[PDB]
Amino acid sequence: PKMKTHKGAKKRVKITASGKVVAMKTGKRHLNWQKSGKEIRQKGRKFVLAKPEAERIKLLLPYE
Amino acid sequence: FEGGRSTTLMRLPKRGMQGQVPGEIKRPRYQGVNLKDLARFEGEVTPELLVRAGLLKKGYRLKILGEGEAKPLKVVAHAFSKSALEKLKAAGGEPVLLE
Amino acid sequence: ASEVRIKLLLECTECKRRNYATEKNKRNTPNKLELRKYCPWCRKHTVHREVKI
RNA sequence: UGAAAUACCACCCUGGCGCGGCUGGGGGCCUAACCCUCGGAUGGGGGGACAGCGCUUGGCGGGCAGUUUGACUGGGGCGGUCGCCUCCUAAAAGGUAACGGAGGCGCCCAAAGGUCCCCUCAGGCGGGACGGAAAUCCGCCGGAGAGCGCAAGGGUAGAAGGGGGCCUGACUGCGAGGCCUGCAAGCCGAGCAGGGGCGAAAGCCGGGCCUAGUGAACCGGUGGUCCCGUGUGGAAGGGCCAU
RNA sequence: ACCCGGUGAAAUUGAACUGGCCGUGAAGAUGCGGCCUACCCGUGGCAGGACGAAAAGACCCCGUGGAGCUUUACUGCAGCC
RNA sequence: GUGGAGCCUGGGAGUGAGGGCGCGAGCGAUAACGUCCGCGUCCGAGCGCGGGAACAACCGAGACCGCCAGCUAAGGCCCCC
RNA sequence: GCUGGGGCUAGGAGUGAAAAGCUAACCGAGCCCGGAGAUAGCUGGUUCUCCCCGAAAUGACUUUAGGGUCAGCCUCAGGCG
RNA sequence: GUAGGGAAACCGAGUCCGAACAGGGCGCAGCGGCCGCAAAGUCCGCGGCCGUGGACCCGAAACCGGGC
RNA sequence: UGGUUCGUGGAGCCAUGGGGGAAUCUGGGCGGACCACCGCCUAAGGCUAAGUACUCCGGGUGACCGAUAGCGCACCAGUAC
RNA sequence: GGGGGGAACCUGGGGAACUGAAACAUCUCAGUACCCAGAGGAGAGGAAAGAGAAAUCGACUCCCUGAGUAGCGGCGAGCGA
Ligand SMILES: *C(=O)[C@H](CCSC)NC=O
Ligand SMILES: [Mg+2]
Ligand SMILES: [Mg+2]
Ligand SMILES: [Mg+2]
Ligand SMILES: [Mg+2]
Ligand SMILES: [Mg+2]
Ligand SMILES: [Mg+2]
Ligand SMILES: [Mg+2]
Ligand SMILES: [Mg+2]
Ligand SMILES: [Mg+2]
Ligand SMILES: [Mg+2]
Ligand SMILES: [Mg+2]
Ligand SMILES: [Mg+2]
Ligand SMILES: [Mg+2]
Ligand SMILES: [Mg+2]
Ligand SMILES: [Mg+2]
Ligand SMILES: [Mg+2]
Ligand SMILES: [Mg+2]
Ligand SMILES: [Mg+2]
Ligand SMILES: [Mg+2]
Ligand SMILES: [Mg+2]
Ligand SMILES: [Mg+2]
Ligand SMILES: [Mg+2]
Ligand SMILES: [Mg+2]
Ligand SMILES: [Mg+2]
Ligand SMILES: [Mg+2]
Ligand SMILES: [Mg+2]
Ligand SMILES: [Mg+2]
Ligand SMILES: [Mg+2]
Ligand SMILES: [Mg+2]
Ligand SMILES: [Mg+2]
Ligand SMILES: [Mg+2]
Ligand SMILES: [Mg+2]
Ligand SMILES: [Mg+2]
Ligand SMILES: [Mg+2]
Ligand SMILES: [Mg+2]
Ligand SMILES: [Mg+2]
Ligand SMILES: [Mg+2]
Ligand SMILES: [Mg+2]
Ligand SMILES: [Mg+2]
Ligand SMILES: [Mg+2]
Ligand SMILES: [Mg+2]
Ligand SMILES: [Mg+2]
Ligand SMILES: [Mg+2]
Ligand SMILES: [Mg+2]
Ligand SMILES: [Mg+2]
Ligand SMILES: [Mg+2]
Ligand SMILES: [Mg+2]
Ligand SMILES: [Mg+2]
Ligand SMILES: [Mg+2]
Ligand SMILES: [Mg+2]
Ligand SMILES: [Mg+2]
Ligand SMILES: [Mg+2]
Ligand SMILES: [Mg+2]
Ligand SMILES: [Mg+2]
Ligand SMILES: [Mg+2]
Ligand SMILES: [Mg+2]
Ligand SMILES: [Mg+2]
Ligand SMILES: [Mg+2]
Ligand SMILES: [Mg+2]
Ligand SMILES: [Mg+2]
Ligand SMILES: [Mg+2]
Ligand SMILES: [Mg+2]
Ligand SMILES: [Mg+2]
Ligand SMILES: [Mg+2]
Ligand SMILES: [Mg+2]
Ligand SMILES: [Mg+2]
Ligand SMILES: [Mg+2]
Ligand SMILES: [Mg+2]
Ligand SMILES: [Mg+2]
Ligand SMILES: [Mg+2]
Ligand SMILES: [Mg+2]
Ligand SMILES: [Mg+2]
Ligand SMILES: [Mg+2]
Ligand SMILES: [Mg+2]
Ligand SMILES: [Mg+2]
Ligand SMILES: [Mg+2]
Ligand SMILES: [Mg+2]
Ligand SMILES: [Mg+2]
Ligand SMILES: [Mg+2]
Ligand SMILES: [Mg+2]
Ligand SMILES: [Mg+2]
Ligand SMILES: [Mg+2]
Ligand SMILES: [Mg+2]
Ligand SMILES: [Mg+2]
Ligand SMILES: [Mg+2]
Ligand SMILES: [Mg+2]
Ligand SMILES: [Mg+2]
Ligand SMILES: [Mg+2]
Ligand SMILES: [Mg+2]
Ligand SMILES: [Mg+2]
Ligand SMILES: [Mg+2]
Ligand SMILES: [Mg+2]
Ligand SMILES: [Mg+2]
Ligand SMILES: [Mg+2]
Ligand SMILES: [Mg+2]
Ligand SMILES: [Mg+2]
Ligand SMILES: [Mg+2]
Ligand SMILES: [Mg+2]
Ligand SMILES: [Mg+2]
Ligand SMILES: [Mg+2]
Ligand SMILES: [Mg+2]
Ligand SMILES: [Mg+2]
Ligand SMILES: [Mg+2]
Ligand SMILES: [Mg+2]
Ligand SMILES: [Mg+2]
Ligand SMILES: [Mg+2]
Ligand SMILES: [Mg+2]
Ligand SMILES: [Mg+2]
Ligand SMILES: [Mg+2]
Ligand SMILES: [Mg+2]
Ligand SMILES: [Mg+2]
Ligand SMILES: [Mg+2]
Ligand SMILES: [Mg+2]
Ligand SMILES: [Mg+2]
Ligand SMILES: [Mg+2]
Ligand SMILES: [Mg+2]
Ligand SMILES: [Mg+2]
Ligand SMILES: [Mg+2]
Ligand SMILES: [Mg+2]
Ligand SMILES: [Mg+2]
Ligand SMILES: [Mg+2]
Ligand SMILES: [Mg+2]
Ligand SMILES: [Mg+2]
Ligand SMILES: [Mg+2]
Ligand SMILES: [Mg+2]
Ligand SMILES: [Mg+2]
Ligand SMILES: [Mg+2]
Ligand SMILES: [Mg+2]
Ligand SMILES: [Mg+2]
Ligand SMILES: [Mg+2]
Ligand SMILES: [Mg+2]
Ligand SMILES: [Mg+2]
Ligand SMILES: [Mg+2]
Ligand SMILES: [Mg+2]
Ligand SMILES: [Mg+2]
Ligand SMILES: [Mg+2]
Ligand SMILES: [Mg+2]
Ligand SMILES: [Mg+2]
Ligand SMILES: [Mg+2]
Ligand SMILES: [Mg+2]
Ligand SMILES: [Mg+2]
Ligand SMILES: [Mg+2]
Ligand SMILES: [Mg+2]
Ligand SMILES: [Mg+2]
Ligand SMILES: [Mg+2]
Ligand SMILES: [Mg+2]
Ligand SMILES: [Mg+2]
Ligand SMILES: [Mg+2]
Ligand SMILES: [Mg+2]
Ligand SMILES: [Mg+2]
Ligand SMILES: [Mg+2]
Ligand SMILES: [Mg+2]
Ligand SMILES: [Mg+2]
Ligand SMILES: [Mg+2]
Ligand SMILES: [Mg+2]
Ligand SMILES: [Mg+2]
Ligand SMILES: [Mg+2]
Ligand SMILES: [Mg+2]
Ligand SMILES: [Mg+2]
Ligand SMILES: [Mg+2]
Ligand SMILES: [Mg+2]
Ligand SMILES: [Mg+2]
Ligand SMILES: [Mg+2]
Ligand SMILES: [Mg+2]
Ligand SMILES: [Mg+2]
Ligand SMILES: [Mg+2]
Ligand SMILES: [Mg+2]
Ligand SMILES: [Mg+2]
Ligand SMILES: [Mg+2]
Ligand SMILES: [Mg+2]
Ligand SMILES: [Mg+2]
Ligand SMILES: [Mg+2]
Ligand SMILES: [Mg+2]
Ligand SMILES: [Mg+2]
Ligand SMILES: [Mg+2]
Ligand SMILES: [Mg+2]
Ligand SMILES: [Mg+2]
Ligand SMILES: [Mg+2]
Ligand SMILES: [Mg+2]
Ligand SMILES: [Mg+2]
Ligand SMILES: [Mg+2]
Ligand SMILES: [Mg+2]
Ligand SMILES: [Mg+2]
Ligand SMILES: [Mg+2]
Ligand SMILES: [Mg+2]
Ligand SMILES: [Mg+2]
Ligand SMILES: [Mg+2]
Ligand SMILES: [Mg+2]
Ligand SMILES: [Mg+2]
Ligand SMILES: [Mg+2]
Ligand SMILES: [Mg+2]
Ligand SMILES: [Mg+2]
Ligand SMILES: [Mg+2]
Ligand SMILES: [Mg+2]
Ligand SMILES: [Mg+2]
Ligand SMILES: [Mg+2]
Ligand SMILES: [Mg+2]
Ligand SMILES: [Mg+2]
Ligand SMILES: [Mg+2]
Ligand SMILES: [Mg+2]
Ligand SMILES: [Mg+2]
Ligand SMILES: [Mg+2]
Ligand SMILES: [Mg+2]
Ligand SMILES: [Mg+2]
Ligand SMILES: [Mg+2]
Ligand SMILES: [Mg+2]
Ligand SMILES: [Mg+2]
Ligand SMILES: [Mg+2]
Ligand SMILES: [Mg+2]
Ligand SMILES: [Mg+2]
Ligand SMILES: [Mg+2]
Ligand SMILES: [Mg+2]
Ligand SMILES: [Mg+2]
Ligand SMILES: [Mg+2]
Ligand SMILES: [Mg+2]
Ligand SMILES: [Mg+2]
Ligand SMILES: [Mg+2]
Ligand SMILES: [Mg+2]
Ligand SMILES: [Mg+2]
Ligand SMILES: [Mg+2]
Ligand SMILES: [Mg+2]
Ligand SMILES: [Mg+2]
Ligand SMILES: [Mg+2]
Ligand SMILES: [Mg+2]
Ligand SMILES: [Mg+2]
Ligand SMILES: [Mg+2]
Ligand SMILES: [Mg+2]
Ligand SMILES: [Mg+2]
Ligand SMILES: [Mg+2]
Ligand SMILES: [Mg+2]
Ligand SMILES: [Mg+2]
Ligand SMILES: [Mg+2]
Ligand SMILES: [Mg+2]
Ligand SMILES: [Mg+2]
Ligand SMILES: [Mg+2]
Ligand SMILES: [Mg+2]
Ligand SMILES: [Mg+2]
Ligand SMILES: [Mg+2]
Ligand SMILES: [Mg+2]
Ligand SMILES: [Mg+2]
Ligand SMILES: [Mg+2]
Ligand SMILES: [Mg+2]
Ligand SMILES: [Mg+2]
Ligand SMILES: [Mg+2]
Ligand SMILES: [Mg+2]
Ligand SMILES: [Mg+2]
Ligand SMILES: [Mg+2]
Ligand SMILES: [Mg+2]
Ligand SMILES: [Mg+2]
Ligand SMILES: [Mg+2]
Ligand SMILES: [Mg+2]
Ligand SMILES: [Mg+2]
Ligand SMILES: [Mg+2]
Ligand SMILES: [Mg+2]
Ligand SMILES: [Mg+2]
Ligand SMILES: [Mg+2]
Ligand SMILES: [Mg+2]
Ligand SMILES: [Mg+2]
Ligand SMILES: [Mg+2]
Ligand SMILES: [Mg+2]
Ligand SMILES: [Mg+2]
Ligand SMILES: [Mg+2]
Ligand SMILES: [Mg+2]
Ligand SMILES: [Mg+2]
Ligand SMILES: [Mg+2]
Ligand SMILES: [Mg+2]
Ligand SMILES: [Mg+2]
Ligand SMILES: [Mg+2]
Ligand SMILES: [Mg+2]
Ligand SMILES: [Mg+2]
Ligand SMILES: [Mg+2]
Ligand SMILES: [Mg+2]
Ligand SMILES: [Mg+2]
Ligand SMILES: [Mg+2]
Ligand SMILES: [Mg+2]
Ligand SMILES: [Mg+2]
Ligand SMILES: [Mg+2]
Ligand SMILES: [Mg+2]
Ligand SMILES: [Mg+2]
Ligand SMILES: [Mg+2]
Ligand SMILES: [Zn+2]
Repeated sequence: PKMKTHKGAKKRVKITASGKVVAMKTGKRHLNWQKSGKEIRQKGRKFVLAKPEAERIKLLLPYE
Repeated sequence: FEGGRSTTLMRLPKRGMQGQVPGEIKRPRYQGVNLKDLARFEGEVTPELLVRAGLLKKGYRLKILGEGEAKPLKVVAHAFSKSALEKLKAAGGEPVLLE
Repeated sequence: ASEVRIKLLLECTECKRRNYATEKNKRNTPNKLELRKYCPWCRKHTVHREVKI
């Protein structure tokens, strides 16, 4: 039958208009007290998944 | 799957409202049509007409956006961008907001 | 960090918001920390005081 | 003479009982529910509102049930090991294995951080009360063999070492460009703005001479924000920022 | 058991025109090299070899395989309080 | 330097047990057809061909097909040859 | 004590002067049909022809180590030159 | 498919972070003579491969249900 | 406790084993905790064609099989054994 | 009047496990397999104490779509209006 959307990816990830995949930087969930402002600040942005991992994720989002 | 290790996906963090029961909040929705997509119309454009012509989708309110040049039309839309209001006004157009 | 070297927050003493996380050694520095720090809400340098993390 | 004047009145604090209310406990008896019994049964005897049984609470519980009980490995077990840092092995770029040779980390510092100003070591010989191999003082020599919190290595006095003054940049919002790299991470970073510290100024400052001092995501806590709020206003609950 | 008359199986079997030594070869060769030896075909016997047959090693290890069993492993359930 | 070179985007893989040799080291015993890395090579997949008596990886050499034609390579040229 | 006939107790159950013995010729959990084409990261097996190219047995991570994901290396199409 | 950015309210060829007119992330864009071809995109066919199913075929030891 | 997409979640709704236990429209249930406001509906009795499913049975038709195929059975087959 | 039978189909009462989660317990498989009761040519359902945002619709059943959406989820595998 039809493919089911992987909800774990749908909740972590966005397919941009040109077909890239963007996610939030890992590493600022906790243990932050001794991380510089530069580290906290830069981990607060979105990044672009490397191409091999982006193709696999996009396959899990067939009806976006 | 990645051979047993935590996967590339499951190591990225979740973000944003995911919702909860009883589900999606019913609220009005807007689709944007640009002035360029209006040059094929003479006289009066309405949500009815644009929904017919394959431009505007059913169950969506109509918002006029500003990409393109404005033609002196009587355009009846639920909403207008600032640029769409300037361009259409400064061209003999008749913006008719509504609800 | 340890049991004697604790983590802490600096709260802006004017608008009461915690702006910084840092550490001290509460055996060497028992007094609450007081440090002028730039507050992003007050948009000026302000006295900041140690509160509990 | 009082900290506190005494009569009466009053609202009350610590208690004490008398009545009334709702409550909850124990004890004694009863018989009629329920249970057992009686050749006799709308009855008699016994137990008795307990026991049994229903719903619910917590507990003991291999009697039984489903399962888990890691890997590397000169076979497996036993032993050892598992992430991170330094040196060697490593064949003068980078990288590079073995249960190869050696060590260390899982912290610490409110100054051991910023800046400005000033100072220069270890050791040796000679001189000097207590005073010594070595305390503090004087002279001469002494480029770094000292020191730099802790392993090692690199680095270093034309300071990163020692002292002092004022300070909190151990910033907020960003970040050109790179290093490294399968991913994800890790690392360095000029410059722009905000509001600052030091300096006459040039300028420096987004912790610490540097490389260990660490933990993705899920789940939840707390402080903000006031973004969503299931007919509507609220609220419950989420989101976002910080931790 | 053997010979003659009668009846007449079997496991096994890549095909075979299937010797010895000393070597070589995946390390124990009828089958490769070199040499030696050997006319063709059976019958009765013996078991050294064909790493002879049989049984996808029971030992051993491996599989995030199974099952029996145990307990102060985990988590439940009957039962009992 | 025009090569079954290179770069970019995308479709399809397979492989993730290697092994011998030479040189450089470690481990081992200046042992192993030992073990572990580094550079290279060959076998793997060239168990096709010549040489090395025989013989994956040593020497010679990269087999499109045919020829009762010629030159060479290693290695050979007394006989088996 | 042995024995005939007539009976009763069975699958996590019976029965057992106890061997995990026996319960219809293999019982640490009978047999039959069903769930069912269970699952098997294991072993085996996988069928016409010709032509071109042509690997890998490494790195990282992995309850991983004879299994995977990504990278490396092979191939094809389009592009660049 | 014709619009994206943002957790979202929302704005929109932009948008988000931000105090910013800062910087950055993610977005935005026909050849030849108005005729003609071509092109977003989309539909159908074909082919490779992937997901879900036993999913290349054969094979356990076992687990469970109902009976015998 | 079950049902629902809802696995305790902010957990309503529908159903109900246990305890407590109403009112008759100015009564009552619902709109996802709850409260207000605004609306929707009338529980605790019953029945009700059609459109839907299936194929023992009959017929029609196949880019369905053609005796190892097609049903297990073309045949005296759920038979022999 | 009932009883018993009927290939599948149907409703109700009960209700597994392998398996999947590359281990496993919540979760999955699945209210499936199977047992039982009952019904009929169908069976169930059915005339709002409905839906849910439209000042809207108007019994129930069945197909398409809405939609792998909303949501649910060791927020895992997956489940799914
Ligand atoms: C060792 O003695 C072994 C025993 C087999 S049965 C325990 N023999 C062969 O392997
Ligand atoms: Mg499905
Ligand atoms: Mg998720
Ligand atoms: Mg997103
Ligand atoms: Mg956070
Ligand atoms: Mg912390
Ligand atoms: Mg630090
Ligand atoms: Mg900082
Ligand atoms: Mg950083
Ligand atoms: Mg920030
Ligand atoms: Mg896709
Ligand atoms: Mg897809
Ligand atoms: Mg869609
Ligand atoms: Mg792991
Ligand atoms: Mg969503
Ligand atoms: Mg901080
Ligand atoms: Mg401190
Ligand atoms: Mg802010
Ligand atoms: Mg504190
Ligand atoms: Mg009494
Ligand atoms: Mg009594
Ligand atoms: Mg009496
Ligand atoms: Mg009595
Ligand atoms: Mg009495
Ligand atoms: Mg009596
Ligand atoms: Mg009596
Ligand atoms: Mg009595
Ligand atoms: Mg009682
Ligand atoms: Mg109770
Ligand atoms: Mg209990
Ligand atoms: Mg126990
Ligand atoms: Mg057990
Ligand atoms: Mg017990
Ligand atoms: Mg047992
Ligand atoms: Mg475990
Ligand atoms: Mg384990
Ligand atoms: Mg092991
Ligand atoms: Mg091993
Ligand atoms: Mg050993
Ligand atoms: Mg070894
Ligand atoms: Mg050995
Ligand atoms: Mg061995
Ligand atoms: Mg051990
Ligand atoms: Mg590891
Ligand atoms: Mg570590
Ligand atoms: Mg080197
Ligand atoms: Mg070195
Ligand atoms: Mg490099
Ligand atoms: Mg290796
Ligand atoms: Mg050393
Ligand atoms: Mg450490
Ligand atoms: Mg201080
Ligand atoms: Mg001296
Ligand atoms: Mg002296
Ligand atoms: Mg002295
Ligand atoms: Mg030194
Ligand atoms: Mg020291
Ligand atoms: Mg030390
Ligand atoms: Mg000082
Ligand atoms: Mg100072
Ligand atoms: Mg001052
Ligand atoms: Mg500050
Ligand atoms: Mg960069
Ligand atoms: Mg990277
Ligand atoms: Mg680091
Ligand atoms: Mg400035
Ligand atoms: Mg300044
Ligand atoms: Mg000044
Ligand atoms: Mg200045
Ligand atoms: Mg800077
Ligand atoms: Mg600094
Ligand atoms: Mg310093
Ligand atoms: Mg985390
Ligand atoms: Mg999880
Ligand atoms: Mg959370
Ligand atoms: Mg809060
Ligand atoms: Mg609001
Ligand atoms: Mg509301
Ligand atoms: Mg109000
Ligand atoms: Mg509001
Ligand atoms: Mg919140
Ligand atoms: Mg909040
Ligand atoms: Mg004779
Ligand atoms: Mg005869
Ligand atoms: Mg005969
Ligand atoms: Mg025979
Ligand atoms: Mg033959
Ligand atoms: Mg022959
Ligand atoms: Mg012969
Ligand atoms: Mg012979
Ligand atoms: Mg012979
Ligand atoms: Mg040998
Ligand atoms: Mg031999
Ligand atoms: Mg011979
Ligand atoms: Mg021969
Ligand atoms: Mg030969
Ligand atoms: Mg021969
Ligand atoms: Mg011979
Ligand atoms: Mg010979
Ligand atoms: Mg001889
Ligand atoms: Mg004879
Ligand atoms: Mg003979
Ligand atoms: Mg004989
Ligand atoms: Mg013999
Ligand atoms: Mg014999
Ligand atoms: Mg023999
Ligand atoms: Mg053999
Ligand atoms: Mg033998
Ligand atoms: Mg044999
Ligand atoms: Mg054999
Ligand atoms: Mg077998
Ligand atoms: Mg075997
Ligand atoms: Mg066997
Ligand atoms: Mg045994
Ligand atoms: Mg054994
Ligand atoms: Mg073994
Ligand atoms: Mg085993
Ligand atoms: Mg494994
Ligand atoms: Mg096992
Ligand atoms: Mg078991
Ligand atoms: Mg069992
Ligand atoms: Mg039970
Ligand atoms: Mg070319
Ligand atoms: Mg090539
Ligand atoms: Mg090529
Ligand atoms: Mg190539
Ligand atoms: Mg390429
Ligand atoms: Mg490519
Ligand atoms: Mg292909
Ligand atoms: Mg293929
Ligand atoms: Mg492979
Ligand atoms: Mg491997
Ligand atoms: Mg190797
Ligand atoms: Mg190789
Ligand atoms: Mg190896
Ligand atoms: Mg070798
Ligand atoms: Mg060899
Ligand atoms: Mg060698
Ligand atoms: Mg040589
Ligand atoms: Mg070495
Ligand atoms: Mg020797
Ligand atoms: Mg070897
Ligand atoms: Mg050797
Ligand atoms: Mg060696
Ligand atoms: Mg090699
Ligand atoms: Mg091979
Ligand atoms: Mg060759
Ligand atoms: Mg060869
Ligand atoms: Mg060969
Ligand atoms: Mg070969
Ligand atoms: Mg050969
Ligand atoms: Mg040959
Ligand atoms: Mg040769
Ligand atoms: Mg030869
Ligand atoms: Mg030779
Ligand atoms: Mg050879
Ligand atoms: Mg060679
Ligand atoms: Mg040579
Ligand atoms: Mg050739
Ligand atoms: Mg050629
Ligand atoms: Mg010649
Ligand atoms: Mg020559
Ligand atoms: Mg010769
Ligand atoms: Mg000769
Ligand atoms: Mg000869
Ligand atoms: Mg000869
Ligand atoms: Mg000759
Ligand atoms: Mg008897
Ligand atoms: Mg008898
Ligand atoms: Mg008998
Ligand atoms: Mg009998
Ligand atoms: Mg019995
Ligand atoms: Mg029985
Ligand atoms: Mg059993
Ligand atoms: Mg059974
Ligand atoms: Mg028993
Ligand atoms: Mg007996
Ligand atoms: Mg039997
Ligand atoms: Mg039998
Ligand atoms: Mg028996
Ligand atoms: Mg037995
Ligand atoms: Mg036995
Ligand atoms: Mg069993
Ligand atoms: Mg069993
Ligand atoms: Mg069995
Ligand atoms: Mg039996
Ligand atoms: Mg039987
Ligand atoms: Mg059956
Ligand atoms: Mg069945
Ligand atoms: Mg199944
Ligand atoms: Mg199957
Ligand atoms: Mg099977
Ligand atoms: Mg299994
Ligand atoms: Mg397997
Ligand atoms: Mg087989
Ligand atoms: Mg095969
Ligand atoms: Mg080709
Ligand atoms: Mg080729
Ligand atoms: Mg390997
Ligand atoms: Mg490789
Ligand atoms: Mg490897
Ligand atoms: Mg393993
Ligand atoms: Mg292994
Ligand atoms: Mg293993
Ligand atoms: Mg094998
Ligand atoms: Mg395997
Ligand atoms: Mg691959
Ligand atoms: Mg290449
Ligand atoms: Mg490619
Ligand atoms: Mg090309
Ligand atoms: Mg969006
Ligand atoms: Mg803002
Ligand atoms: Mg901007
Ligand atoms: Mg921008
Ligand atoms: Mg841009
Ligand atoms: Mg087309
Ligand atoms: Mg594919
Ligand atoms: Mg299937
Ligand atoms: Mg299968
Ligand atoms: Mg398939
Ligand atoms: Mg089981
Ligand atoms: Mg089991
Ligand atoms: Mg049974
Ligand atoms: Mg029976
Ligand atoms: Mg519920
Ligand atoms: Mg449910
Ligand atoms: Mg539930
Ligand atoms: Mg609910
Ligand atoms: Mg309500
Ligand atoms: Mg209710
Ligand atoms: Mg009830
Ligand atoms: Mg009313
Ligand atoms: Mg009322
Ligand atoms: Mg109700
Ligand atoms: Mg309602
Ligand atoms: Mg509501
Ligand atoms: Mg209603
Ligand atoms: Mg009604
Ligand atoms: Mg009703
Ligand atoms: Mg009816
Ligand atoms: Mg009907
Ligand atoms: Mg049908
Ligand atoms: Mg028919
Ligand atoms: Mg017919
Ligand atoms: Mg035919
Ligand atoms: Mg026949
Ligand atoms: Mg037949
Ligand atoms: Mg025939
Ligand atoms: Mg046939
Ligand atoms: Mg038939
Ligand atoms: Mg047949
Ligand atoms: Mg028939
Ligand atoms: Mg017959
Ligand atoms: Mg009956
Ligand atoms: Mg009937
Ligand atoms: Mg049914
Ligand atoms: Mg049912
Ligand atoms: Mg049922
Ligand atoms: Mg059961
Ligand atoms: Mg299960
Ligand atoms: Mg299981
Ligand atoms: Mg499955
Ligand atoms: Mg599993
Ligand atoms: Mg599995
Ligand atoms: Mg298992
Ligand atoms: Mg399971
Ligand atoms: Mg479950
Ligand atoms: Mg299933
Ligand atoms: Mg279920
Ligand atoms: Mg009908
Ligand atoms: Mg009907
Ligand atoms: Mg009515
Ligand atoms: Mg309706
Ligand atoms: Mg109406
Ligand atoms: Mg009505
Ligand atoms: Mg849609
Ligand atoms: Mg599921
Ligand atoms: Mg669900
Ligand atoms: Mg569910
Ligand atoms: Mg379900
Ligand atoms: Mg439903
Ligand atoms: Zn403030």
